[PDB]
Amino acid sequence: NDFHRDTWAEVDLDAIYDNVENLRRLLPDDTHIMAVVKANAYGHGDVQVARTALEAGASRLAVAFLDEALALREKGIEAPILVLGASRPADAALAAQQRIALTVFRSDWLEEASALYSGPFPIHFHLKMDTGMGRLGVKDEEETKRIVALIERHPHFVLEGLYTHFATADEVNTDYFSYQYTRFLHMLEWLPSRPPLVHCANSAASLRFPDRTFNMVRFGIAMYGLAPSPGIKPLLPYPLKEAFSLHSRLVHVKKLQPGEKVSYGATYTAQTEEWIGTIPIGYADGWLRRLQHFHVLVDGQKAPIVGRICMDQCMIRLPGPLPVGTKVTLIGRQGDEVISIDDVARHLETINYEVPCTISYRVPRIFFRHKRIMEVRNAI
Amino acid sequence: NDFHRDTWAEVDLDAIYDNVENLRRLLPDDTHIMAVVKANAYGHGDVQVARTALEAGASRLAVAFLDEALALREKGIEAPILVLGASRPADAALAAQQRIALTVFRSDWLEEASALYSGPFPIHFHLKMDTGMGRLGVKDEEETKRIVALIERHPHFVLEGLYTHFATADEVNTDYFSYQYTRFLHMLEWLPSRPPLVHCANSAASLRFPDRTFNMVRFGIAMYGLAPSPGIKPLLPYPLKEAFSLHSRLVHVKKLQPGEKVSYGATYTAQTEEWIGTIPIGYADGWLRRLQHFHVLVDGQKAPIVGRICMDQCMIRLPGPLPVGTKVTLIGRQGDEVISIDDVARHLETINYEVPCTISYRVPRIFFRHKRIMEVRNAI
Ligand SMILES: Cc1ncc(COP(=O)(O)O)c(/C=N/[C@H](C)P(=O)(O)O)c1O
Ligand SMILES: Cc1ncc(COP(=O)(O)O)c(/C=N/[C@H](C)P(=O)(O)O)c1O
Repeated sequence: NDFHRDTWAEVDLDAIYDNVENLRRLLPDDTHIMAVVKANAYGHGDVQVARTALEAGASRLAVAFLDEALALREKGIEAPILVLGASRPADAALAAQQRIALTVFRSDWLEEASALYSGPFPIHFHLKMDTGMGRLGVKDEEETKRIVALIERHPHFVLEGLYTHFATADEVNTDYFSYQYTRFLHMLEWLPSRPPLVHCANSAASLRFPDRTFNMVRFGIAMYGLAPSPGIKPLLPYPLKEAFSLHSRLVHVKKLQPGEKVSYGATYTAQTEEWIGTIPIGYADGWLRRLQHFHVLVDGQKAPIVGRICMDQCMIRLPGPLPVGTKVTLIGRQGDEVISIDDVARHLETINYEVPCTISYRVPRIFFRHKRIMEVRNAI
Repeated sequence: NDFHRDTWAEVDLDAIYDNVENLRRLLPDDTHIMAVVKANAYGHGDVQVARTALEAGASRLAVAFLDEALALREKGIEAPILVLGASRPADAALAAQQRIALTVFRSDWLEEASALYSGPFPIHFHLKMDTGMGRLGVKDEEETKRIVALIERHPHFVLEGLYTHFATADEVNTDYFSYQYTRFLHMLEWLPSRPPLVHCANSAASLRFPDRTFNMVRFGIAMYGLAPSPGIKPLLPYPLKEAFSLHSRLVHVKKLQPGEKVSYGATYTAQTEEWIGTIPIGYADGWLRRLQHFHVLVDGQKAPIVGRICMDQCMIRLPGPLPVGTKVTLIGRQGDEVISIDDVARHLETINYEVPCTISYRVPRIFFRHKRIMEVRNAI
């Protein structure tokens, strides 16, 4: 694959392999690892990360909705995939044919699907309980038993799993976590029998309480080398390796005289004779306007973004005359300086999760494996 | 195509047609309209908008970088295309061969392109001047003459046009605007002969001063039915039709009891007996976390987004117990109420330009033309 703009993101698959393999070591051998690669693998490349995670010890994959699961199938992934979110009852037949497990949390969904499907492929369901997150999931005993009954009666409906999700597993204080875990324990007792897969842990819960994961963990954010939250950074068992980095290059360099203005609204004014550089990355690339008071790295040094950020490009103050084509690092390391996703996240006033997901389709992903380029993925 | 999740964007091509046709009527017969279609047509869909704009009176298209132009060419667009940003000297042959015009602003670029390209296709260049935007462009007299000379000197290099871009055309205060306009008229005198295409106006300048735009207008934001700024709004010659809308559907509804918490960090607590709905859209779709206290439309009413916004889902407080499947409008009209892109931008503390651009590849675009569904574009 090829690209024609000097702006690209690099995904270190070696880092991903290490993050997942260290988990495989940490957890009891009888506990499976389900790698969650929804949202195009948190913006890292769905199939590339999936292949890698499976190599390091993961046995299943998780995605947000049906289209994401179907896309993985079309790209050659044959491992089991669980759809974590909602789906259309009418699509049960397509999920069954492609061997995609579904999440179920209401009986009227199953009523509707029983009438539209009748073999020959079995559909594997994972019953979702709401133990305190308030998103999706059952909350009553009568509804839980109704769902199980409706699944029990249809010869092609199978209950493969049962799970819940934590809302504060990344908080040092474990009060709410404890309530949720205990509630899950109580709700499990409402089932006539234990299905083969019982899961509840995300990255934070599995890294902190490996022994309280039952038989399968849904490993996300940490797989990409990002800490669930800064609070538990010191509580992590093994060092995480960040996999994402973003780069660009100077396409224009010029010296301004005192008084000249830069960018939209003419917000910035040079005061001395200064060198301004232009890089081909803007907010349509996910480098949002709120980042106008942040900085990038040029020739091992910090350089401030100057003026307002544009849709496809932005300006920065240079230390002096640098050659056109000089590499600029938005996220990553250059010399002794470094800009991590958490730094960007702080500035955007969000969590690290949102940063790589916002780096758009417009930006090419270059995959590294064994310290060498494996492939380039240019969405457009 | 088709999608398997109930979240989708709607693009009204009839609105886009009208926005362009009105300008076509407002402008002189000699003046061309170059529809700016970069960033996937501001998140609206590149081919669909490019095609509609051409039908409405536009004669040319403008893109941000080479990959965007090649993408249009591969989807059957055969109209002229100008790359507004930078490109590599080594890609000049690719651009020539695909009939793509390139922006030039440095003499060393040409010196390099000359050594690499010898023929046989002619490459049309548009000389960018920097009048006070500080982004891209030539600033001095002898740099301009050196570029012109290098072009004149090459048998396959053609200077088809030259242009500038205004930094404050949307500002009521026209003082910096007139400075740039004056600077441009002056820099035009460094050229021996006035090229066939001279352009300078974006949506703001073309709609405000349609006669002082020379023979080509670069039309962007206004084509999508969005005002360049809130201040310019009552100065525009005709009403703009908003073309982008965003919808989803309730995939879960539940009644929470007081004290119960919702979403990450359990930052929302139900105080009364509230019905809570879960919709399948989140920050990985461009519906950023910052929109947490924003109001969406459900059954003709404003309903607040309660608790933290997740990667693929978020929660809202319902007026009452509505059935699963109920349409929720994030951007658009629901009977009596309307949420415009300007409303979302206000909450995100940004400009309308950024909003549709951020709605990701994950969200399908449904196109309407002649009041009928025309096409469904699903990126994954
Ligand atoms: C049901 C489920 N299991 C596992 C994970 C993996 O969690 P993590 O990346 O912290 O290890 C997630 C992540 N989701 C995002 C965090 P969101 O809720 O925003 O869709 C999840 O929703
Ligand atoms: C050179 C050039 N000409 C024309 C336009 C059309 O402008 P408009 O949408 O106001 O009609 C733009 C838009 N670009 C965004 C405004 P950015 O500069 O942020 O990439 C442009 O960059």
